[PDB]
Amino acid sequence: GEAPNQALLRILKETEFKKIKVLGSFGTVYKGLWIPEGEKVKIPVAIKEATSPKANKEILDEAYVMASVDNPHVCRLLGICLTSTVQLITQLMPFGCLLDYVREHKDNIGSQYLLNWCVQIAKGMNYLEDRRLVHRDLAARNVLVKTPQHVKITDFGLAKLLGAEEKEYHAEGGKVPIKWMALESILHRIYTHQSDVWSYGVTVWELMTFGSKPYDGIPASEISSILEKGERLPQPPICTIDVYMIMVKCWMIDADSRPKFRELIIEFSKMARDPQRYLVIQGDEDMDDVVDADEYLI
Amino acid sequence: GEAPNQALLRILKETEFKKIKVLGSFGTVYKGLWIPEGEKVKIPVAIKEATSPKANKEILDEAYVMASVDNPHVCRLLGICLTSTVQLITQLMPFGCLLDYVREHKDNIGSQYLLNWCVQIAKGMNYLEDRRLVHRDLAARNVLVKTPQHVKITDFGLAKLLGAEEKEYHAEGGKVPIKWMALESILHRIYTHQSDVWSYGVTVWELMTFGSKPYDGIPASEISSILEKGERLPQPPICTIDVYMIMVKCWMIDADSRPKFRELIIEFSKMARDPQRYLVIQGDEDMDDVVDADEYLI
Ligand SMILES: Nc1ncnc2c1ncn2[C@@H]1O[C@H](COP(=O)(O)OP(=O)(O)NP(=O)(O)O)[C@@H](O)[C@H]1O
Ligand SMILES: Nc1ncnc2c1ncn2[C@@H]1O[C@H](COP(=O)(O)OP(=O)(O)NP(=O)(O)O)[C@@H](O)[C@H]1O
Repeated sequence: GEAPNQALLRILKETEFKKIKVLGSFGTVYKGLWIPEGEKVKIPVAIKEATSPKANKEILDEAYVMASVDNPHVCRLLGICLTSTVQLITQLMPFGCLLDYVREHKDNIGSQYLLNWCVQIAKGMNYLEDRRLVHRDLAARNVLVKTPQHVKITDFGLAKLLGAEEKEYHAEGGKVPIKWMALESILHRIYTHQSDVWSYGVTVWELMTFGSKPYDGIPASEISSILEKGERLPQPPICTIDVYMIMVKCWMIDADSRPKFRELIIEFSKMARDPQRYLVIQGDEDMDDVVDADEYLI
Repeated sequence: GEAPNQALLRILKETEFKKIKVLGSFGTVYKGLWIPEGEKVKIPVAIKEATSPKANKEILDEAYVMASVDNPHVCRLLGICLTSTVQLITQLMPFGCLLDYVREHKDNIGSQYLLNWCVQIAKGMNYLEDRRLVHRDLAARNVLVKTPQHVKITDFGLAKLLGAEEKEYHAEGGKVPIKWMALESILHRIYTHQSDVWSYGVTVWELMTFGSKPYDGIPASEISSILEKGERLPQPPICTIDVYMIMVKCWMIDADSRPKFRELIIEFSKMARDPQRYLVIQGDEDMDDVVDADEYLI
């Protein structure tokens, strides 16, 4: 069939960590510290906390996905705590979602950064493709910032692990973010790693325009029509044709004609060696026991 | 028994790469470029080239090991070329072995670096332990420098993959580097991940003393005696007792009493957040298509 998922799901004791402040508000997210008992470490973590049998089902499914992945560019799940309300414990990503971050720092974001992020995101997604996993919701809002030099992919709430020989995923009805979806996805609810590539393309466009909304002001209703007309998102001001060309390819109607994440890594990597050649931006240039989750291993 | 090693051994065509200059001279090592055909990439690589049926056996065994590992802190094997003489193609590590590198740059090596290297090396070794692999030859001469901020473990010429339930490796006779070996290894040719920890300890000492030779001038003959006497390598000048304490533990006679690599990561990681507190050092502060192997994936 396929390989045995021997990932480990760690169950955390509530006494083991303390919420410190609120981060957001669905359920409710906190920043806090996890202190495994008897190890002298403190780990900055994000804690996500009515009780719907359906809602629990979803969060548990997400936990399942996150627990099955391990990559420097994908969010790491530390554990779950099974209190009346289930809590997801993940690594704390200090600078929040990348979409809010390019918006809030446009005047300090250089080409070196933009290209590095495009590279890391492709590495993340290429890893996911290796693990035969399709994200289905890749977008700037779904990439968190550990540091300005290190981003990771998140929000596995829609991800699907393709079965043994299943190569497309056929969803059957849902509330999906249409502006980041491939055309096959919109017309036939078919999802693929290549479908992901399309969203990667739109994601890159969000970064290149410092946070602009795709098809701003265009009802999702018609988005589908537009794409068939042969239309696409416009070339961002800072983008040399080289970069834009890559986006446009991520948006070919023939999915097999789009590039592979492993190719996206090489291309954006090359451009990252000489940033200024590919992106033209104005003026380019107690806690003694705190340990980052990236250094805390089982 | 255990999991199926589905790693991929890539066989490279000789036409596909060119040696550019000599790096060292056993057989002979070169720096060159690998250009997969039809991909527009050029990859800086190291090429290692009488023909002894025994010698081939060894290099092939090494290739086997290197092809089975994948970690940011372990050397990556790109492929082998089966010409009259077998050639190993690995990623080019520009700054050479770390032992030569701390020697050649003592006056520019700060605590931030030393501690980061101790961290990366522990991550490498912890990864190897996860892969049930025992290195048996960890030492500063066996760590290469990709950049001053990124080192990787190498030389798998002695490594052993422990069998299904085999937990010690019992070698049967060899030319082994005694000054980096655990006491059980010297007296009983027994090797363990914990045995590796001992060598990690000596390795760290080499870094902390900027390249000094362990037990300088003491015949390997007696090394064994000394250790039983309760003696060990001396505390390096720059080492706060905190750091030295860690080395000393890597050298406990009871192997299970030594720390685990995953613990070594946490400890040196913590110290890396405030370097100056743990190490006291004087004055602490064409090729358009070139792609680093770390960005070239299958
Ligand atoms: N690990 C984390 N570290 C720091 N911030 C996080 C982390 N996880 C989530 N956040 C932020 O917490 C807030 C809510 O996150 P999330 O659970 O994705 O809800 P959302 O995407 O903002 N809205 P919704 O999709 O309706 O639940 C957002 O600011 C997230 O970016
Ligand atoms: N991938 C590499 N990149 C750069 N330098 C390398 C690489 N691999 C090996 N070298 C260097 O090439 C020279 C020989 O390497 P190696 O094959 O380990 O022989 P050695 O350890 O120096 N001597 P020996 O153990 O007797 O073969 C040394 O300077 C190595 O550090």
